[PDB]
Amino acid sequence: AESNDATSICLESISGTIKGLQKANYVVEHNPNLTSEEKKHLKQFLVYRYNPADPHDQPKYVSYWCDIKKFPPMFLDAILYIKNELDPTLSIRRSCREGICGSCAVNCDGLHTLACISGFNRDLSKPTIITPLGHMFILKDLVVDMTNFYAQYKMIEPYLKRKTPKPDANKEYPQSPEQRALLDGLYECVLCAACSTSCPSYWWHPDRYLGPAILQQAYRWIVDSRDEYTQERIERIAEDVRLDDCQQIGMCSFTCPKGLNPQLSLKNLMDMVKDFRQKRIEQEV
Amino acid sequence: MRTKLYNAAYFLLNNNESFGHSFGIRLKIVGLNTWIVGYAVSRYYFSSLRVKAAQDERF
Amino acid sequence: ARLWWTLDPSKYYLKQISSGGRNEILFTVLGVTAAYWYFGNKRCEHYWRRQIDNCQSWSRAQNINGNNLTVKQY
Amino acid sequence: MFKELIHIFRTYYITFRYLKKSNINFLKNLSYTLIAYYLIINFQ
Amino acid sequence: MNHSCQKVFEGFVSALYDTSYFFRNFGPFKATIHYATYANYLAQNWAPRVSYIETSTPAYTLAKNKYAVYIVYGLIGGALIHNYMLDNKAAQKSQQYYLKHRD
Amino acid sequence: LPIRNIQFARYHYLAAVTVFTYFATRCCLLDYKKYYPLASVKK
Amino acid sequence: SLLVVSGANKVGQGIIRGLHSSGKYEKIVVADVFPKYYYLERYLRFKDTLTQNKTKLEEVKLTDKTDLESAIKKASHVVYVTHDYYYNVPSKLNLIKHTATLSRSAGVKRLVNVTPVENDHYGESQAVLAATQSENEARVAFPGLVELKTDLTFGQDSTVVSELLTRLAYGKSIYFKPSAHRISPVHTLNVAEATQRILENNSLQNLRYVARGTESFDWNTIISTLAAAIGKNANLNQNPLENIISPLSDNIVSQTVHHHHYLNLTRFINQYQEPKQTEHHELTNLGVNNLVKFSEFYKPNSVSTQDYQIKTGLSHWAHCL
Amino acid sequence: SLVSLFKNTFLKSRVIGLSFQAQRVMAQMAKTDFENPDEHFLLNDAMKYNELVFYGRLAENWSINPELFGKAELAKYNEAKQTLIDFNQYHALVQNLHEFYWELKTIYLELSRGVATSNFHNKREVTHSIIESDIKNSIHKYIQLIDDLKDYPEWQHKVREEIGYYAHMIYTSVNHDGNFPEIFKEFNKVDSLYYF
Ligand SMILES: CCCCCCCCCCCCCCCCCC(=O)OC[C@H](COP(=O)([O-])OCC(O)COP(=O)([O-])OC[C@@H](COC(=O)CCCCCCCCCCCCCCCCC)OC(=O)CCCCCCCCCCCCCCCCC)OC(=O)CCCCCCCCCCCCCCCCC
Ligand SMILES: CCCCCCCCCCCCCCCCCC(=O)OC[C@H](COP(=O)([O-])OCC(O)COP(=O)([O-])OC[C@@H](COC(=O)CCCCCCCCCCCCCCCCC)OC(=O)CCCCCCCCCCCCCCCCC)OC(=O)CCCCCCCCCCCCCCCCC
Ligand SMILES: CCCCCCCCCCCCCCCCCC(=O)OC[C@H](COP(=O)([O-])OCC(O)COP(=O)([O-])OC[C@@H](COC(=O)CCCCCCCCCCCCCCCCC)OC(=O)CCCCCCCCCCCCCCCCC)OC(=O)CCCCCCCCCCCCCCCCC
Ligand SMILES: CCCCCCCCCCCCCCCCCC(=O)OC[C@H](COP(=O)([O-])OCC(O)COP(=O)([O-])OC[C@@H](COC(=O)CCCCCCCCCCCCCCCCC)OC(=O)CCCCCCCCCCCCCCCCC)OC(=O)CCCCCCCCCCCCCCCCC
Ligand SMILES: CCCCCCCCCCCCCCCCCC(=O)OC[C@H](COP(=O)([O-])OCC(O)COP(=O)([O-])OC[C@@H](COC(=O)CCCCCCCCCCCCCCCCC)OC(=O)CCCCCCCCCCCCCCCCC)OC(=O)CCCCCCCCCCCCCCCCC
Ligand SMILES: CCCCCCCCCCCCCCCCCC(=O)OC[C@H](COP(=O)(O)OCCN)OC(=O)CCCCCCCCCCCCCCCCC
Ligand code: HEC
Ligand code: SF4
Ligand code: F3S
Ligand code: FES
Ligand SMILES: [Ca+2]
Repeated sequence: AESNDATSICLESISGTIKGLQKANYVVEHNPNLTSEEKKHLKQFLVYRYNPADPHDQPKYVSYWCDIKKFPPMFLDAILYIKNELDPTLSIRRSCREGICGSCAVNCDGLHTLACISGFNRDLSKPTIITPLGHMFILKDLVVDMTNFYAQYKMIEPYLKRKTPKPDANKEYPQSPEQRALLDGLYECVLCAACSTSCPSYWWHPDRYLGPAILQQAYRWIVDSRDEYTQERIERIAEDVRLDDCQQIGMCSFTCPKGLNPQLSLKNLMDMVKDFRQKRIEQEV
Repeated sequence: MRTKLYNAAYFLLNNNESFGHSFGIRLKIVGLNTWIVGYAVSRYYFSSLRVKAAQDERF
Repeated sequence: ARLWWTLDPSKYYLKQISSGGRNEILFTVLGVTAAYWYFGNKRCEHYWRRQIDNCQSWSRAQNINGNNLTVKQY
Repeated sequence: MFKELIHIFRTYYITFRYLKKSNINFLKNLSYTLIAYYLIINFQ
Repeated sequence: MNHSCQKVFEGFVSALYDTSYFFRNFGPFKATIHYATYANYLAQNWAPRVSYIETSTPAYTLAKNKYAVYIVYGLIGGALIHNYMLDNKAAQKSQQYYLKHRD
Repeated sequence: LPIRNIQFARYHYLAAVTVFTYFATRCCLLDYKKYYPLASVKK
Repeated sequence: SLLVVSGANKVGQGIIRGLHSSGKYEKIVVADVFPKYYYLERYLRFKDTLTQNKTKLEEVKLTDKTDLESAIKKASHVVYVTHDYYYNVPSKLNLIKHTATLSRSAGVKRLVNVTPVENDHYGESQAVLAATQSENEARVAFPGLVELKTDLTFGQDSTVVSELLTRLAYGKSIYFKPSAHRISPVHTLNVAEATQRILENNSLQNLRYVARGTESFDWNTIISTLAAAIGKNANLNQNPLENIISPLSDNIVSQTVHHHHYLNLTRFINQYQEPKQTEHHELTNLGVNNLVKFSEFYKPNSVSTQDYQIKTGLSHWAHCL
Repeated sequence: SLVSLFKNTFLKSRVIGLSFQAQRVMAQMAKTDFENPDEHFLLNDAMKYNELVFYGRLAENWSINPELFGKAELAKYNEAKQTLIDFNQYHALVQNLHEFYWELKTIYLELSRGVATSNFHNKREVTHSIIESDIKNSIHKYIQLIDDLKDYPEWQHKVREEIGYYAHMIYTSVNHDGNFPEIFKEFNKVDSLYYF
């Protein structure tokens, strides 16, 4: 048995918003039994914690005071020190430890980046805040739901398609060093989604607009000389706002920890789409 | 089913020069168009007003 | 941000008809004829007018009920 | 121009996502008709 | 919502959907909508125009399609100027007539 | 590719925008009732 | 299979008939722009005048280069036949170059270009040289291309001859400004036979041919012969409207008054010049030695007006529909 | 019969002319997604789309006068009429799929408005029963549709890629507790694995 709850829900929503604004950045000390003298020698990490599986848990910062002279100087090292030594219930993805897998992408103190190859402010006064990627649903602690990112990646058909049979089948698709260097700086993406989680167009329209990373992959498969579905890929990415929604903010190239330039790739894709639209009229006549 | 939630990125990203540079242009254009439309609406509104009446007048 | 302002026509509306260019002269003829008629009527009404004010221009007033309008000195 | 206004409203307003491209086109046609009527009538 | 209000709401939305569907798909109404949609398309996407894409070699393009703009401008300008001249002539005629009639 | 009378189209669109804005905003036909208190008088 | 590019034309219709009545060619596909429904209806109602055989017949509309390329890809032999339309159509020159290029792209066993003079657009500067340069460019794009330039065609599969016969039968006046160069009519049947030989023989180290029908005629002589055959009298330059407007000109009024095909007809009559060049080989080298004599074909009273009737009244405007 | 002549000529011209284009229009409609299948025709180029939509009804309904038709001409007209009827049915099918897609997108939009950051006034922690029932029935209908398209692999693949996208997003919008196992029982079989 249930009844209409528009009024109760509305009042609760407004009141909760006001209170949260009053009590934003809620913080709970991991170990309150710390003399303020000791905290002079220890740096403070504010780690976002949230366990939606537990019905009684709510998001909150947890404060950990750690001696930075016990582990190497990287965000992942500090996170794992906290997990192993202080609280082993902390959750985070980590495979490669050398910035290759791209699993550890998190909001390392105000900037999306891989936690394994990013240092942290050594100063003991300013606190460090570690939170998950911004606009991604949070599963537990620093683990977000990147499923939609992969689903979008699947829609670009990232596999070499060729319309012309190989002449002899005992050779390799010819490609000069120039047609290979055309891909240099473009195939190194590790699909970390750090850039795409920083693109405002991706904030507003996660589904209709592919991220900067996926569009960069489409560009990689387009510029590749061995594939023959150039126009087909261009047309496929030209639908609705799969690409048109990009506003050339340029944050994608700024955040990329690998040093890639997805902004330039998207710009080239836009130019190619414009030329495709024009010459669909100019050529066929 | 407890709906999932997320932390809006713009609430937790250090302010950057790219955001500023691009949103500056967007806000310039937004301001231009809003100013034009609001001026039109203001002229319409003020012209819609009634004429001053006498003191303590009914009808 | 991306630049988008331009005065150029859009290709979506730039098509021609099969038999040649769009029906421009045919519609302009109609427009000119309609303008001629409208402005001729307006000019004829406007210029040939005078205001004659004399006793014969006044008639007895009446209500919406048709009766003669008279208001008491209440 | 009109296209840009519609694009901004779609990208910023979640509710406006409900409208199809067909409804947007109908609004476009009505707006063009009203603009033509406005231009013509103001000179009458 | 309350299951009684749920029944009421489901019935109401079903009635709205049925009414809309009937009105749209009724024979005469369907024909009217179907014809008016195409009329609107013709008006919007095939309105008279002066600029259009030229896909024909100069040998395969009529003269009308090279001087249509000039003909249109001539027609419109001539109409405006002739109306102005007619207005002036009518002003003079009215002035003279009412002057010769009295004072 | 060639567009017949493209320049005419550009100028027509510009004129249409200008006229519509002029009539909608009445930018040129302001109101001066607000300035009357701040004006001198003759006669 | 065969693709006949721009086959709706009367000459194209004759070639298509010749190829269809000779078996082989399990499928013949005719591709044309079909500007107005009148031309499509004309072709279809011709399609009734065909003895049924194994060969299947289909139509394709060349709305854009995509259609042309798709049709060529599904073909083994190609026969291009200039065009029949002037104004608001792609071209008579770009079309042949595109055909040759696409044919080379998707390997084609045989490509034959039939280029009747009567169909060339004579409403442009240096029309004859323009056509020659178009043919040269097309050959450059497809070296294996075979060329067959016909010189005025008669029979019920002709454009100029049929037009003149209709005009004479109905008594329509003819704006006549003949050129000095002699003419050599060729029955379209012989043209179809030559096309068959070109498509079948293969090898064929000689890749330039011309269709030229022995007997030479002046333009006045041709009109006299046609008038005698039809049973009417020529009405040359008998229309004051033609004299005033001079359909040889391309001003606004001239184009918007006379039919475009009639304009091209009179311009062709005025600008005609012999097509044969030193590089062409006559059809006698293809084995077609019994050409139909023009004079013997059009004997007096051998043409009946009823074969050229047209809708006269408002029904005629149904063509414009 | 002059009026009959003009009516038949108009019908022949329009129908035959459009029949040569039906292939292109139908292919373009297939190429786009189901959110706005006529998007290309509304935004980029109306390749005789509205003409086909209008003249399909005329081909179905308006009568014919064979005595005004030839033999090959009449055969061609019948072929073109059949092509236009095929286009009518194809458009109806695409419209049905598009409306189902918009049903799923409506459900997703309600969820998104629920979890929007600006939604300071209508924030709900626990999904209510009505939307849960709507999700369950929508997924049931989607599974039935996928089954009904077993003979058309391309259509089945397109329906998955297009419509099931928002089913997957709905899947991601909620936690795996409460009635979640039952609501997404059918979705968990194959579709859930596809969207990973
Ligand atoms: C958060 C709370 C906020 C509360 C705010 C409350 C505000 C209350 C306002 C009350 C009404 C004021 C009206 C003023 C009218 C002025 C004109 C005038 O005198 O006309 C005479 C008027 C006749 O008008 P008119 O002549 O026909 O036409 C007037 C037109 O404006 C045309 O006249 P014009 O041709 O002379 O026009 C001049 C020209 C001038 O234009 C220009 O040239 C522009 C120049 C701009 C220069 C600005 C410089 C700023 C410098 C910035 C520097 C930054 C540096 C940063 C550095 C950073 C580091 C590097 O155009 C304009 O003025 C532009 C106006 C259009 C506005 C467009 C925008 C609209 C939307 C946005 C609104 C604001 C939203 C704010 C939200 C904030 C949220 C936090 O008749 C009178 O005598 C009326 C006098 C006014 C009183 C009217 C009372 C009406 C009462 C109604 C009942 C309800 C009242 C409710 C009140 C509620 C209170 C809380
Ligand atoms: C003037 C006063 C009277 C007005 C009466 C209006 C009555 C309208 C009733 C409509 C009823 C439903 C119609 C359904 C469609 C049936 C016909 C059809 O399918 O089309 C056949 C035929 C061919 O269609 P199609 O084969 O599909 O061709 C299109 C394809 O894309 C294939 O294209 P293609 O490349 O193969 O080329 C084919 C070409 C073939 O087209 C033609 O051959 C037609 C060329 C034009 C006419 C040529 C003949 C001229 C002489 C006529 C003489 C008539 C005498 C009558 C005597 C009566 C005596 C009792 O098609 C076109 O180019 C289409 C032209 C469309 C023109 C649209 C004009 C829109 C603007 C109108 C207002 C302008 C105001 C400007 C003011 C500005 C001031 C600054 O098209 C037409 O019949 C065109 C009709 C266009 C106008 C209809 C709508 C008018 C609405 C006016 C606004 C009124 C608003 C009032 C407020 C609202 C509440 C009342
Ligand atoms: C005087 C002449 C007459 C004037 C009035 C003329 C009215 C004409 C008819 C207007 C019809 C409007 C409704 C139809 C449009 C579509 C609505 C829609 O999407 O429906 C569903 C959508 C609700 O979606 P939902 O799923 O419930 O929301 C969750 C979604 O995530 C939400 O997703 P979303 O992105 O779709 O939601 C955004 C939503 C916005 O809705 C929201 O989500 C939140 C709305 C409330 C926001 C309140 C402020 C929050 C704090 C911001 C900071 C403020 C600081 C102020 C102090 C500064 C101090 C320095 O945006 C809209 O509502 C779009 C249209 C907004 C503009 C048109 C309406 C203007 C109304 C102005 C008067 C309002 C009443 C008087 C207020 C003042 C009394 C003293 O909207 C509604 O149903 C509500 C409609 C708006 C109600 C009024 C709220 C206040 C708005 C104030 C705007 C002021 C602008 C400045 C110029 C004002 C000049 C007058
Ligand atoms: C139930 C049915 C369904 C209902 C649905 C609901 C909505 C209603 C739908 C109703 C259907 C009609 C709707 C209206 C048409 C909409 C068109 C549209 O949206 O097109 C967008 C579309 C936008 O395309 P775009 O890519 O953005 O490019 C636009 C640019 O502007 C590019 O433009 P452009 O460059 O191509 O130019 C266009 C062209 C268009 O203009 C024309 O060609 C047309 C001309 C006027 C023809 C008017 C014919 C009117 C006939 C009326 C007959 C009576 C009707 C009575 C009916 C009664 C009921 C039966 O402009 C010109 O020709 C420029 C002429 C400039 C003349 C300058 C003069 C110079 C004088 C000096 C000479 C030189 C002196 C030298 C001295 C030197 C001294 C030193 O527009 C176009 O492309 C077409 C051009 C614009 C046409 C506008 C026509 C508006 C008509 C409104 C009629 C309202 C009637 C209301 C009646 C109410 C009765 C109760
Ligand atoms: C207040 C101002 C008002 C005016 C301004 C309005 C402005 C706003 C726009 C309004 C738009 C919406 C209009 C209302 C919707 C009307 C829907 C409708 O008709 O429902 C029928 C429709 C039934 O038809 P259906 O289901 O489509 O057809 C199957 C049936 O079994 C029947 O099968 P069937 O084969 O036995 O009969 C087929 C045919 C009757 O068949 C015939 O007898 C032949 C009809 C003519 C065929 C076309 C021949 C064209 C020949 C060339 C002409 C050239 C002219 C000069 C120009 C040359 C250079 C271009 O009957 C119809 O379906 C008539 C439909 C309307 C005319 C369609 C023809 C369009 C083209 C010709 C007119 C426009 C000029 C084009 C010129 C250019 C052409 C290239 O549904 C209804 O029965 C609904 C009834 C209740 C609603 C109201 C009914 C009103 C009836 C008005 C009749 C008007 C007749 C024409 C008068 C012309 C006077 C000059
Ligand atoms: C940016 C996005 C949004 C953009 C929106 C754009 C909107 C465009 C609108 C276009 C149309 C404009 C119409 C203008 C009508 C103005 C009417 C008005 O209020 O005028 C003022 C009027 C008094 O004027 P007057 O009688 O002339 O006296 C002065 C003469 N010298 O005042 C009066 O007479 C006072 C009484 C009438 C007004 C009553 C208003 C009631 C409002 C109820 C609000 C309810 C909701 C509350 C929500 C909060 C709840 C906590
Ligand atoms: C629409 C364009 C028109 C209109 C308004 C007229 N005619 Fe013509 N006509 C038209 C076509 C498409 C053709 C076919 C030409 C061909 O064989 O390729 C014709 C043909 C004729 C003919 C026979 C051929 C000829 O004489 O050139 C005659 C005769 C003829 N047309 C006469 C004619 C008359 C008297 C008209 C009244 C103004 C007329 N036509 C209008 C198309 C169209
Ligand atoms: S685009 Fe940049 S940030 Fe995104 S995955 Fe590739 S390298 Fe990493
Ligand atoms: S950060 Fe964002 S919108 Fe475009 S170019 Fe870079 S993606
Ligand atoms: S931990 Fe290996 S790349 Fe992040
Ligand atoms: Ca490529």
